[PDB]
Amino acid sequence: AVISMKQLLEAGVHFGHQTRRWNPKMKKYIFTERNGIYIIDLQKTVKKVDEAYNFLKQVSEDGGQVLFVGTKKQAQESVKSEAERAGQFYINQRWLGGLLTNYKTISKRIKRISEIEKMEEDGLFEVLPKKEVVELKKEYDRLIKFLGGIRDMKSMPQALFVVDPRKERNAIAEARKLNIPIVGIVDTNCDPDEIDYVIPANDDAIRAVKLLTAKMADAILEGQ
RNA sequence: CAUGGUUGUCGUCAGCUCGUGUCGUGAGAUGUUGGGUUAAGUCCCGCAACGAGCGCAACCCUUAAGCUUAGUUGCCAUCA
Repeated sequence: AVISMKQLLEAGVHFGHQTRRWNPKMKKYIFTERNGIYIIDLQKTVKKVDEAYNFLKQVSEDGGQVLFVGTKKQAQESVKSEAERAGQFYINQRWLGGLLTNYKTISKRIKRISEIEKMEEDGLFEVLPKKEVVELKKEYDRLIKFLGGIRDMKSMPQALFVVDPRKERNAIAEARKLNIPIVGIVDTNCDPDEIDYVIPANDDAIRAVKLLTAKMADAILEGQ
């Protein structure tokens, strides 16, 4: 559950953002400033972390899944790797506006993937007009790009893991509309009230994203 | 100038809309905007939009060249 402090300042977790870009609601979680950068208090960080850790093992033991998001490029592979580690579902590309609120139309497109995998094996990708061969292939690749990691999600996820709340604000709006708890990693200049389980950690360092989402992946691993 | 049916017209112009979702107290908006491109909301990239339908293509006829079948009532090369 707890992460050693040195594992954080080695991962750049203490790093925040410039004083220029600062949300004054982070003043509770900020510990002084270095080189004009608001250094997050690692103690507070760890504390908050080991509390979304117990909530997440609760979700995995109940049977719920966590929708990993983090379309940000620095979080892209970190989200993908640790979600499949836990058998959860991840988002790595453009968050489809209304994939949770408008699941009615998204459900057909999600099942379209498994449907598109079907015509290949039932033989109508073998008999096809020349342009339709690539046309239906193009429809596949678009869908794999977005609904690649959530193709097995059937209903609304019982939990959602946001890497950067400010970046993927479109996802948080859907979650709050359907009462979906969010575990989020806030660096600075982010709203700590738009999410419920707050991780005060750096959001740009490549290893910092990996280290915290792995512990959150460890949370599910100790629940299933 | 009660109408069915049929027709011109803008104009073969490329637009016209819908479902679910989202924003807006509301009329309304989005998608149908932006970066390019096309004869074409034609197509791509992105984007609170995700998908559709009537539209535009294509599909259908004729034409332009070729190959099989066919030899009359078509044709006339090898020959009289």
